Amino acid sequence: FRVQPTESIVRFPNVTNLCPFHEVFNATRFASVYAWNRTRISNCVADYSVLYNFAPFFAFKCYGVSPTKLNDLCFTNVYADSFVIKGNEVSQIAPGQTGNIADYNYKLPDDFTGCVIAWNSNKLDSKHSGNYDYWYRSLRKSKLKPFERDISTEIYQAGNKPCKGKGPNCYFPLESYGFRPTYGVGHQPYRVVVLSFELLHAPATVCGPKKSTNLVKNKCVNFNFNGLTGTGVLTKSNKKFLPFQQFGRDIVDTTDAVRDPQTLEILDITPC
Amino acid sequence: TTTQSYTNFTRGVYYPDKVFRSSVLHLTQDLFLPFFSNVTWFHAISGTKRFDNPVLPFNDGVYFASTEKSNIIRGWIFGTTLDSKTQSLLIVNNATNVFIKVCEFQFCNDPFLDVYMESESGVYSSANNCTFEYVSQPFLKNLREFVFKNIDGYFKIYSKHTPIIGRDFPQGFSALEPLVDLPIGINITRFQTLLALNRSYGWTAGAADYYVGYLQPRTFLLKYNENGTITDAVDCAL
Ligand SMILES: *[C@@H]1O[C@H](CO)[C@@H](O[C@@H]2O[C@H](CO)[C@@H](O)[C@H](O)[C@H]2NC(C)=O)[C@H](O)[C@H]1NC(C)=O
Ligand SMILES: *[C@@H]1O[C@H](CO)[C@@H](O)[C@H](O)[C@H]1NC(C)=O
Ligand SMILES: *[C@@H]1O[C@H](CO)[C@@H](O)[C@H](O)[C@H]1NC(C)=O
Ligand SMILES: *[C@@H]1O[C@H](CO)[C@@H](O)[C@H](O)[C@H]1NC(C)=O
Ligand SMILES: *[C@@H]1O[C@H](CO)[C@@H](O)[C@H](O)[C@H]1NC(C)=O
Ligand SMILES: *[C@@H]1O[C@H](CO)[C@@H](O)[C@H](O)[C@H]1NC(C)=O
Ligand SMILES: *[C@@H]1O[C@H](CO)[C@@H](O)[C@H](O)[C@H]1NC(C)=O
Ligand SMILES: *[C@@H]1O[C@H](CO)[C@@H](O)[C@H](O)[C@H]1NC(C)=O
Ligand SMILES: *[C@@H]1O[C@H](CO)[C@@H](O)[C@H](O)[C@H]1NC(C)=O
Ligand SMILES: *[C@@H]1O[C@H](CO)[C@@H](O)[C@H](O)[C@H]1NC(C)=O
Repeated sequence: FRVQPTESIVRFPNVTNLCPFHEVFNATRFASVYAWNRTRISNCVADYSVLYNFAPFFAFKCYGVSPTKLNDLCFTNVYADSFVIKGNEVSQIAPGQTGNIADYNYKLPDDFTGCVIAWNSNKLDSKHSGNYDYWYRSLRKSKLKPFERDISTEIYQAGNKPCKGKGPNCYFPLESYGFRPTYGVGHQPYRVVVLSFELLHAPATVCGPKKSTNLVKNKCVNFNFNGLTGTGVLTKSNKKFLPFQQFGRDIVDTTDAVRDPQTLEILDITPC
Repeated sequence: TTTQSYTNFTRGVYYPDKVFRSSVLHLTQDLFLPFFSNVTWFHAISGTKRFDNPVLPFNDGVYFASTEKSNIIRGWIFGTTLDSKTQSLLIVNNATNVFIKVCEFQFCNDPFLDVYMESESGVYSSANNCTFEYVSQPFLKNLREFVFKNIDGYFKIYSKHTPIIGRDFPQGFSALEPLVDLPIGINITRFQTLLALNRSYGWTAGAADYYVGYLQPRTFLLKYNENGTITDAVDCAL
């Protein structure tokens, strides 16, 4: 009785370049939420335990991929959107919420699958005389769409005037967050980083810290190739994949072949 | 330049996904050039050039093709205003590489490159606030076909190089392959074809032709053969 898997084989890319999460999280200064700093994490190993080493967090709230055990996944691309907002607005970063930040500074997609990490920074981002470096937008003519950065500071139209000059009825579009060390937690600054995850099987990968093992063929094997897992028998394939293809499908649109992350050999998968 | 229209191009099919299939009739809904679509033919002879380069709309996506023997077309400019006020994408080809740069450019009134070496200053006076650079191999008698799609922040370039021994487009099917996926997040509404027209060191210079079509959401059947090469397709909206 060997119809059940008799081996467990993990195959991941041989990448020793750690993802620069420390540098984005430990940046000396963060961008204003109205003009958040959007960076990209790729071609690296996605070890997420460093986040707990970085700081205690106010909220972690992964959406879509709700488990926080992210060390077993490979993403095609990872983006990191960093900004500083006040504590009372942290809840507005969830995909389905509204308010000054969700609507005018950082709208997140409704089907967002990533993680929203919040860190209390009251001792770093609050100056004795007041920290006036950070700005947020409060006035727009329409709601902000997901992941767009509205940078312009052009004075916001008011009443029925051409609106030239400020004061009588026109407003500067940004208000600023005058942070004080003596404010309560609701008004303290928080550094928020949104990690946007693209889970699209694995045409490209940013894999967590998994240790690859040797391939086993002609046996019933529990396999994990990049972000794709399953049970089956691996055999040498005679299929001609194009240089850009990583997988294959049967006539019923289920996986029947993979490209090995280390050798690029094409293997067919037969269910046990 | 001067634009004729063409109604008979049965071209522009590309692999819609990154998954191998063979001996499969696959139904998919994606942005494709419709069959028998209205495709504009640009024909310029180079005193400097037949007429100063036009700027074309991007719409949903662009099908670009040329059968050029002089190798003058070596890049494209994509963006909104195509001036210093916004960020834009510059894709250029040269004898050794393909240079893709995303920056806030101030392209000069005359977009076309001067080839005499090559001088970057003939395309733009200056650029700043650069965020992306990438280098690929040259994209190179032969008909060169490209599809430029701007979807969910990614600028996806597909291409194929098909030999031609006659004057007319070959009557047959050839699918385009993915070339490069650029994670830019760029808003593209307008683009221009960049012509690397050299000074003949009022002067006579080589001609350049190209065809431009637009993609539309359509449902297609794609016939995948034994090798996973698409050999035929049916436009279900026709
Ligand atoms: C926005 O993120 C980018 C990362 O893509 C930051 O650029 C890095 O800044 C650090 C600062 O110490 C440098 O050491 C890195 O070499 C930079 N890398 C790149 C690719 O630029 C940028 O500084 C961030 N900006 C803000 C305002 O936080
Ligand atoms: C961040 O950088 C500073 C620079 O001196 C370093 O001391 C600190 O340990 C780093 N990590 C954290 C979590 O602050
Ligand atoms: C590392 O991965 C590359 C991917 O193509 C592979 O060619 C190379 O052989 C791997 N390294 C070793 C030591 O096998
Ligand atoms: C139709 O296609 C042929 C090539 O098969 C081409 O020569 C001809 O010019 C096309 N029709 C028009 C409207 O020019
Ligand atoms: C195609 O579109 C152009 C304008 O872009 C127009 O001049 C031309 O007549 C159109 N051709 C047909 C057949 O509709
Ligand atoms: C092509 O462009 C790249 C981009 O920097 C450059 O490094 C290379 O030298 C260029 N080649 C020629 C022949 O101009
Ligand atoms: C670059 O962007 C910053 C954003 O504040 C702007 O102030 C600066 O003038 C820009 N520089 C350019 C486009 O050269
Ligand atoms: C892209 O540009 C068009 C034309 O200027 C504009 O209508 C649209 O809102 C822009 N979108 C973004 C996300 O910048
Ligand atoms: C300029 O290009 C023409 C063809 O377009 C060619 O015949 C001529 O020799 C070229 N001159 C130089 C100096 O490259
Ligand atoms: C696909 O299989 C062979 C393998 O190289 C290829 O040359 C030919 O074009 C195709 N053959 C058949 C029978 O489809």
